[PDB]
Amino acid sequence: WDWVPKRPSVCTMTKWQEVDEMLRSEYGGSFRFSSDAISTTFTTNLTEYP
Amino acid sequence: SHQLSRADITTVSTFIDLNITMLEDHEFVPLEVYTRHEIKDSGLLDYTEV
Repeated sequence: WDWVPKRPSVCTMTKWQEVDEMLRSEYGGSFRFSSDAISTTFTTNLTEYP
Repeated sequence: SHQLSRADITTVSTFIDLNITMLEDHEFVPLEVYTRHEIKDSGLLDYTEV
């Protein structure tokens, strides 16, 4: 097989959705990311994920 | 003295403004984190295919 470097060839996450309009709001010490396009709301900690 | 158009007199509002808007018709698209296909492909081997 043709060898490729591991770091740029694998991807333990997969691009699942591309949201044009993802509103982000802060409430209750958490971030709500709401997309009307896919009708989906996610909740995250206020801190960025390294 | 003379006749006057209504708009010529400032009007004070005796009505309480209750603004009620309907909820937007919202369409829920088929959204799946993993399709039955992705899930079938997630298997490292398929006995059927093999």
